[PDB]
Amino acid sequence: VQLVESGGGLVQPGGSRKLSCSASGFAFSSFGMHWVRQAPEKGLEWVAYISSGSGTIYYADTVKGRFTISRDDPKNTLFLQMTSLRSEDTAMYYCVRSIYYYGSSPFDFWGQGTTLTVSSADIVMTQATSSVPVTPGESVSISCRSSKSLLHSNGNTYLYWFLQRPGQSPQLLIYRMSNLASGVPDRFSGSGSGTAFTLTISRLEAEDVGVYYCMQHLEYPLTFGAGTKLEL
Amino acid sequence: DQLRQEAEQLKNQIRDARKACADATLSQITNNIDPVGRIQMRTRRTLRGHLAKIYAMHWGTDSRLLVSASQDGKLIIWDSYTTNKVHAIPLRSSWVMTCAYAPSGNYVACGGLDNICSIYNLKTREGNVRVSRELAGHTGYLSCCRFLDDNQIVTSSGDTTCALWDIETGQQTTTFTGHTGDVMSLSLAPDTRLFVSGACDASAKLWDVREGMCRQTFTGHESDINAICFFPNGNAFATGSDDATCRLFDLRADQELMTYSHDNIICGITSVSFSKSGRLLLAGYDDFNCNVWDALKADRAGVLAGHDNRVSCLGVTDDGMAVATGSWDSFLKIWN
Amino acid sequence: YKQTLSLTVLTCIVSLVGLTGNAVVLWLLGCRMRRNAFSIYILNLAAADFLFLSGRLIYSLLSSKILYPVMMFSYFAGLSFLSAVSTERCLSVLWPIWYRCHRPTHLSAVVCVLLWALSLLRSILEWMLCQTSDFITVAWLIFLCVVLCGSSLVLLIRILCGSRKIPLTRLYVTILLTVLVFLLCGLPFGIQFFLFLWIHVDREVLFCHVHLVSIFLSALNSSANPIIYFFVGSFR
Amino acid sequence: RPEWWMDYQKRY
Amino acid sequence: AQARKLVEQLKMEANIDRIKVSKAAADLMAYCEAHAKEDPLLTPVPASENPFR
Amino acid sequence: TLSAEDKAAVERSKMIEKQLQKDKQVYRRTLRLLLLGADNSGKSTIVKQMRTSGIFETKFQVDKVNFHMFDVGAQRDERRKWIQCFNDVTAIIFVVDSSDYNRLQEALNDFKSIWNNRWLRTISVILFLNKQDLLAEKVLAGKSKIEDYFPEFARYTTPEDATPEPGEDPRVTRAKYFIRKEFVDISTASGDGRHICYPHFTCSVDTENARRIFNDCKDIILQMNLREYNLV
Repeated sequence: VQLVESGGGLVQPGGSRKLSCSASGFAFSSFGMHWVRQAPEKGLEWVAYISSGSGTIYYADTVKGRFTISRDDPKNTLFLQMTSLRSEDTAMYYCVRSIYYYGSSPFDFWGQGTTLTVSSADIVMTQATSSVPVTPGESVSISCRSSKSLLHSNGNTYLYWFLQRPGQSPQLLIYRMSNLASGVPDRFSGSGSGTAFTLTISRLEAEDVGVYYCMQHLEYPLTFGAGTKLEL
Repeated sequence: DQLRQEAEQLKNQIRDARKACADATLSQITNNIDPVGRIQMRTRRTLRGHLAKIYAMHWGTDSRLLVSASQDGKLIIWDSYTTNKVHAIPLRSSWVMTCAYAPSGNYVACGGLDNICSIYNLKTREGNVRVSRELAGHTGYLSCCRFLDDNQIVTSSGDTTCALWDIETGQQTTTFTGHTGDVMSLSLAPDTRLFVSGACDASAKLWDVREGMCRQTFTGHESDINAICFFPNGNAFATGSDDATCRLFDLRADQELMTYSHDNIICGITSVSFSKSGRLLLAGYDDFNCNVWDALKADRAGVLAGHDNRVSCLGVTDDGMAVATGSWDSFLKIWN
Repeated sequence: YKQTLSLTVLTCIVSLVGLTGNAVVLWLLGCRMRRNAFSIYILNLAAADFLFLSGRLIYSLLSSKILYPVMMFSYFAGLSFLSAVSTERCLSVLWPIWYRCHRPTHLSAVVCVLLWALSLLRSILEWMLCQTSDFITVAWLIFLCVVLCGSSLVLLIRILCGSRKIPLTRLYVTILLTVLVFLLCGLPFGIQFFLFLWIHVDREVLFCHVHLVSIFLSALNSSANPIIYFFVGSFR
Repeated sequence: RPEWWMDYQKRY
Repeated sequence: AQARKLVEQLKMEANIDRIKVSKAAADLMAYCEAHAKEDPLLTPVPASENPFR
Repeated sequence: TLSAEDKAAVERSKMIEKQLQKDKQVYRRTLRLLLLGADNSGKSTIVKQMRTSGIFETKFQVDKVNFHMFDVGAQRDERRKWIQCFNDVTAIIFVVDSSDYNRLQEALNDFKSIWNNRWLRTISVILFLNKQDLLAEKVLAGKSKIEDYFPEFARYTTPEDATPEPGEDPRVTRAKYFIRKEFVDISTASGDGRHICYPHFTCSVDTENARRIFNDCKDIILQMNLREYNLV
């Protein structure tokens, strides 16, 4: 599984730029794709989504009309064309794969990202503490709150916990508030009451140092949290 | 030479022991219990994706995911609650006769006239289902396969022999060679220590998985046994045959305990399954229908009659909520 | 013309037999395969025939503003479905591989709904429409007749001439019975009603012999369609 | 509209 | 050649310990009675809990 | 009332359904044949010219129609069960070695069993009386006589409808027509109108066998259509 973003660079405001995402090592056609931008020293924010196939395209309100997301499956390449860029569009754009079926784990892989510098019904995700210094071996807990309950009538609580280590792309830790992602040690556990959720790292290690982001997948604006830092 | 008369004497003494065991009959003991009454199940779901006849289906242990195999060469993994098609696996060989969902849910087994048990990984990082392995070594068509673990799978074949395979190595860990006819169905015991296999020789043999030998043999049926299903506690099992009857055998008592037949039923049984409590014995028939028997009283508790062709496969969920029935009409119906 | 009207009763009698027959079909095929294309055409034909026979029965018992439009609409839908059944039979015999393998599995419906729409368009037009509508209609009835008869004739030419040896009396009987029932029981009502609506002919002969007999024949055709096309099959 | 139309003929 | 294997198999099958059919039937009845309440297909559950309705 | 991750699962199911319709087109367009025959029948040569492992698949085309022939090569000497998998198959190509009178009764019993199989009631049999050159050579040599195995041959005469266009010897015509009649007797004796047998006289090296199969399959499809329209 490899997602390599390209394009980006320095763009004068009001210009246009086509970010690309070459996908290898997995069935790209069967995966939905997201563009998720992270402004410098700021948290994650969902940009765009194109479902498996090409139906069900979505955009964040902040980019509707300006950004257009497409994909060429035969070449296994996702595309984000930007029309009239703004200073607020400066960010590292991450390519995220997400396959949706019963028991699946979407947002399970993020590309390395590409830097782009430019010369009210949404669910709000709140994280109690932006920073929590802690020592290895201790059991630490990170908190999240949702303005709207993420517990759906089908019994799923659409809360995702991602870990972004310094200088690295975010990695999925939990995908339905309780399901540990493949390749994630049992150290990480998720729980929640339907509107408040907690990610517990029982035996924190040096590899667990980073920013922990919460995300809601109840409604597609896919709002992230501000990000709770962990440092040692 | 003299071993033939020795076998005759041993068979006679086995029959004598079985008769000594027959101090009563289930029917006599079950007379006092209240009758299940008349059960009415309705078709909650209909699964319409298969191009051709469905020959096998297996429920996942989650009681929601379901794998079905069709002669169109295509395993379909269904979300039973939503009728969503989770996966559509194209098979290398279209003449699939069996399919099994691993208790972990990570794999599906299938196979058929191609004498291979194909193990498909449903949990690849690539996001597509791929052949984990092709267990070869059976010299006949694969009639039934059941996972005992993500690495251990027991299969029955037209070679009149069953085989426990180590999936990692792709080799038959052990072989079971007591049957004299095509083995059509096998059923694992709840504890996975034993399994029963029914063959075209009209006999069902209990097999010790570890030792690799036939503990007991049962021979009530007059015709080929197409379906076999353990009772929930694992101390008894039901067999369905071309004889148009089902039979409940007890391991401990080592003989037939009840026969489930009706004069109006002349077709052979294709599949059998128990309810969670084991009180209902559901059996599919070549008559495009299915009969729900009172396993303890032998009465016909009900009928599931929503299929336009032969009922090939039948399976009750682990939690006992619903029963799936696949058919040659290319559909699968969930009943509740 | 009061005895002659005795038919207004005979037609009513043959109406039910036909209404009951068409209901059976509707059901039976609402649960039957409805897979065999012939059966997505016989189901549509059964619906059209049922509704036409209901209109006819109410008209006979009428002895109102919605009776004629609905009755005609059903009449023409049923006739078009008979023509489509014939023209498919011919196509399934002429191109058996195409019919069994490459034929869209939807054309049944695409065709049944399209013919329903054609009948509805004709009925609405005639409601709105000096009036040559009637002569277009009559032309439409002649087109349905030539389509049905030509398809049946082409099918017979393919089978007979064909260097094949197979029981064929059933084929001849079914084809000729279908064509004859359509030609002498189905078409006459529409043809006479729309033709002699402008071709002046004696009132007595038209109403007594050319109109009531046509009505009874049309009801007979609608009633015999379920037997001719579905029931014979079942009780093969 | 012709004079000889008769009842049933006058469709509407 | 196979006569000896068949005879040995018969002998092994014959020496197994025996259990009365009455006891086996009683055990099956006891299991069904114990798990009767936990059988959705036997006693239909209220439609609220039924995931197929 | 579906979450975002359900709508996407429903879209995945819709894509699978589209792929399944694409597969249905091919499944319908392809005619499936079951090649049965004894070891001496010569069926292997037939399939070779037309062009453990439990079932062998051969593909060929005639007049843009696709044929998938299946030779069940590695199974026990018993078909009561696996033969049930081959219902609705467009036809059973049953190959018989005509030149071997010693096994001709065995081949007739096999053809009976196949023809009278309860699951093959609607399946037509294209009967290839293979190895006609060997049959003609054996009949002309005179060393062996069919009579020895089938006494009725002594009191059998060629029908007036026989058409030996190539100019074969009358004895060879009598023999081959007696064998064809032996098979057609079983064919007619029982199931009539639900399934037809299409006898053919073929040699080991015959280029017309594929054309024979195509014509017989066209007639089988025509018969299915006729039955669908109650014309037969």
